[PDB]
Amino acid sequence: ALKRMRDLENHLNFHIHTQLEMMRKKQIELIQRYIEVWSNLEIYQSKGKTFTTSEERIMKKIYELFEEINQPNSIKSKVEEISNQLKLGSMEKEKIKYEISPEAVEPLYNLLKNMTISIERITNELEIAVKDAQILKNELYQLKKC
Amino acid sequence: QRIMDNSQKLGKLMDVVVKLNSQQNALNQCIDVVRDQQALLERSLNALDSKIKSSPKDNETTADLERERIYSLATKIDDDIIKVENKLLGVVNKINQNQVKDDNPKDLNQKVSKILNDHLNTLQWIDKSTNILQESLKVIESTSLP
Amino acid sequence: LFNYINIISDCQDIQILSCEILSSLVRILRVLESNFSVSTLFNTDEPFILMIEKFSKKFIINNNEFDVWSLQLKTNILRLLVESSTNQIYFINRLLNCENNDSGGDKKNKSFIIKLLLDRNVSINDNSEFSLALFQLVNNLYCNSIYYDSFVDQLNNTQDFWNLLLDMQKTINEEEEQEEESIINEELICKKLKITYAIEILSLSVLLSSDITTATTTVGNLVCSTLSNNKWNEIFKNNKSGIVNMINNYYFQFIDLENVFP
Amino acid sequence: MNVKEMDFNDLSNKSNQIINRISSFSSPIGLSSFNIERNLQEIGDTSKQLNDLTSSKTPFSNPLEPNVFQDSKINRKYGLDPKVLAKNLSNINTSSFT
Amino acid sequence: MNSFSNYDTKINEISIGLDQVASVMDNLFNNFDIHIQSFKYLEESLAKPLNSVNEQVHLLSTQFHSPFSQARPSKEMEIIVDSLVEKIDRIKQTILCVTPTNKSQSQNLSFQESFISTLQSNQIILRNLAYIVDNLVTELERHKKHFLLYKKKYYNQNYNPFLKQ
Repeated sequence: ALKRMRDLENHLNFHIHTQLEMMRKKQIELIQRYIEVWSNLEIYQSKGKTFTTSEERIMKKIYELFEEINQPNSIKSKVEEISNQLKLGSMEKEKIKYEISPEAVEPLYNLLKNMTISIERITNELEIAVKDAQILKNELYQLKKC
Repeated sequence: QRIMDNSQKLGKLMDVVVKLNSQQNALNQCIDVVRDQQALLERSLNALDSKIKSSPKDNETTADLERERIYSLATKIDDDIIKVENKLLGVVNKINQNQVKDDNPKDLNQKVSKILNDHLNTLQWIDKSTNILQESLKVIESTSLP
Repeated sequence: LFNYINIISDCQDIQILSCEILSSLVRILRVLESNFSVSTLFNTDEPFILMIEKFSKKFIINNNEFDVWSLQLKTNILRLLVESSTNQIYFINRLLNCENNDSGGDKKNKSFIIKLLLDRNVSINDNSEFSLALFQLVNNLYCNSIYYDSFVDQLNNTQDFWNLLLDMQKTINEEEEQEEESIINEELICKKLKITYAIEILSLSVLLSSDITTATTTVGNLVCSTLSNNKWNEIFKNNKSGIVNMINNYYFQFIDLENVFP
Repeated sequence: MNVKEMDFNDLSNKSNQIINRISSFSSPIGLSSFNIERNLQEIGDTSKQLNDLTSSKTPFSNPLEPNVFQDSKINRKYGLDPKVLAKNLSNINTSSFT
Repeated sequence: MNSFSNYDTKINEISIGLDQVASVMDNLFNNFDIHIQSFKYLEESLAKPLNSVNEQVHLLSTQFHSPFSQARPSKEMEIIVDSLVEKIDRIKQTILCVTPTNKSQSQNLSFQESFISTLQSNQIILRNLAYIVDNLVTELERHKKHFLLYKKKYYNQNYNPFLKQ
């Protein structure tokens, strides 16, 4: 029994996880191409026409969100600083190490353990609360539509 | 008695091995459904693309040139976002390795620091999820009923 | 200034002046490290950091461009490195590609200061500045804790660094029968400085040679076989008085000032 | 005695399983489900920032209004007995470390 | 009588074996269901693009010129640009969680005092968030009951969408 559970533990932790990351990547490969085909759709359905004030208001927003990514002080630039701070060891701070007294190990174990058991409950209830709230928000939106 | 106690314990665990076989069949069906939804979105994108890329380029206008220029800028934004996400994930996954470099499954400093970091990132998620719940409350409360 | 150093293959005064401007900026910053954070000033900018990576990949790898550069450019690039190797640890970490976070091509990179000690197209007499500044840069990196084992293992395993020391020990003993009167003083000070840094370095490499307490079955094979059991034994078995000569000549004859200055 | 061996393996296994569940309800795509391993000063700084922030999201009543029924609900619900918590904390002083 | 043997070692060893089979089994449900939720989010994430691409594939198959021309840009292009904003602000909020903060006031404390202050602060945050969650869940539990009473009054709907799995 102990062996068969370790056989299935290794199936979840390696085989199923390798299928999950491959499906996560194919989701990105389909989302980038959902945008490819919808930009190409909107050009095709707008072709041979003037703009609208809403096409201007959204084309301005497409330019605003291009520049914040591409300017000298951009999101790209600031990720490239951190890429280089990390390469340099600007974030590998020195690892001081201690004897925690054998008098304090039982107090510390039970303090951290009571925090884990409290966090466990708060996460169990808040996970449900966000689900019940979005279910109520979905139901109310269709009730405001009949 | 102690052999009969351990025998009932093994039996009641084997009755729950039948439930682990249930979770494996549920997990298998999620892996079937996500695969064949991805292979269906793929197939409908190819069935939309093929309609756009069979129209004439005859009578494009100056508005259609600026429009093809800006709706392709939106496609460039998603691909540049994904380059930044992969590079910043390539920073986080190194910072995590850098703190874990001293891996010693007999230390206490490594384990106490990780249990407190797992607590910290969980408490940051609990705050973020209370904000998402409270802002969802406002949108329930402003969704007045007839 | 690094564009002017990398691109201007031609008006070499501009490459020299750029190294001197950088050296004076480094000198000003080192007097103001109570206020200016020099690491952040070299963290932000990947155009600049790809320029240090262009300059390092040019200088570290390509000896064929190095012997197109004049000794005056080579010396003032070494002066910039001697200045920044005092306090500006992060700038040097980049300029050497000392950064880490089977395929072994990487071991070519961190070897370049050990090329500069051993690439005998260049001499260690024929200019005092270049050769003194190289021994100062090597001394600074050997005295700095963050570079220590990562530089000192590469020096210890390089048999020809120990051959350089066993050649400069001839330069002393083969000059000391041949030159009387005029000029000598400033090169004699530069020779005594090169020797002083080499003896500090020797003291530290001899300290580290033994504290790997676990390696009981392998150290006694390595130390007996990389160095030939001829070469190191022949010094101390021919010159059986060798430490008594080292004390009475190479220490005390250098110290006895009332002979050296009247 | 029997010791119930106070293993920080099983405590780390369960702090990490809470995160591995959280990162299945955060999006499994993009910068949504990552976590950062911080060192102990950064854990203290981020803890202070989250303490100073969350204390201004709790409408704590005037300290002369310590609502005994909410106190009795919340600390039983989540397990936050201050008499157990403060007793465990009071054995963790500076002379508990070398 | 003098050929009797003890066996309590073996009966302890089997108990401890069955305690390890239980611990591995509890972890096996957590690892099963973490994967099941991770694949549910991929099914739910596909469902929107899957629908909207499939409607434009159909409109462009009846050859139907809608006389009310679809408004320009289309509402899924509005949503695509806001989907770029939400990724952009996820990157901003990641940068601000990875950049090393300028030297905190905690450089005026020892490792020992800052560790005790971290245990105190985590215990205070845990109390603060426990109150915020207990309040927000109590009030979500008002709104859910108003909604069920509204559906039960005007629509006679005794169905409840908050029935758990």
